[PDB]
Amino acid sequence: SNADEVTVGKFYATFLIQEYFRKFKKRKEQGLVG
Amino acid sequence: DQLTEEQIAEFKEAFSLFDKDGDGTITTKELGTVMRSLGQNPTEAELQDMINEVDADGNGTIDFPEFLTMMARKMKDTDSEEEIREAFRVFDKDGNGYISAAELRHVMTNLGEKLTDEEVDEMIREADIDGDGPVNYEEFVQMMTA
Ligand SMILES: [Ca+2]
Ligand SMILES: [Ca+2]
Ligand SMILES: [Ca+2]
Ligand SMILES: [Ca+2]
Ligand SMILES: [Ca+2]
Repeated sequence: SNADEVTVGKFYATFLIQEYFRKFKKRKEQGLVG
Repeated sequence: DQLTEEQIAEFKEAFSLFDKDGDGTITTKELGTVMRSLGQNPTEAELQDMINEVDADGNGTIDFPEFLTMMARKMKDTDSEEEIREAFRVFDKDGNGYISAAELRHVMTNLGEKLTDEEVDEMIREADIDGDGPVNYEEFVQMMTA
């Protein structure tokens, strides 16, 4: 298989996606006191 | 170079997505389950190849030190185009070259992000530079770039 050549890209992609959501949620919530 | 506790926490959270049973190692079985939930259909050979690429001690699974070594090394690369392309493909599961609100919602729910419906609309809108509705690849690249 040649899947080894895109393996790092696929694991890093899910980090990029989780970060995309995290940064959005952080911007939304910042400063709120419940 | 620096690897802060926050950066490690982000990489641990990425690890935890694939570590479905929470036992501290990623198996081929877990890898394939997650990849199918993300809209892909890799073969057994492709999954084992991916495990083997990261499994530095060769015991057949990926532990977090192995995962962290791989992710920290990729972080040092100044070019992220391949990773952004792969991230686009996760969202664009029907392969038509744009991300719809439904596709973003699907990834959101699979990652347990707990966005409100209005928040889903907002993420799509804020990425939709040309205003035609969905997020195309160029728009996705511009948003994901550092
Ligand atoms: Ca291979
Ligand atoms: Ca596991
Ligand atoms: Ca190992
Ligand atoms: Ca699509
Ligand atoms: Ca658009």
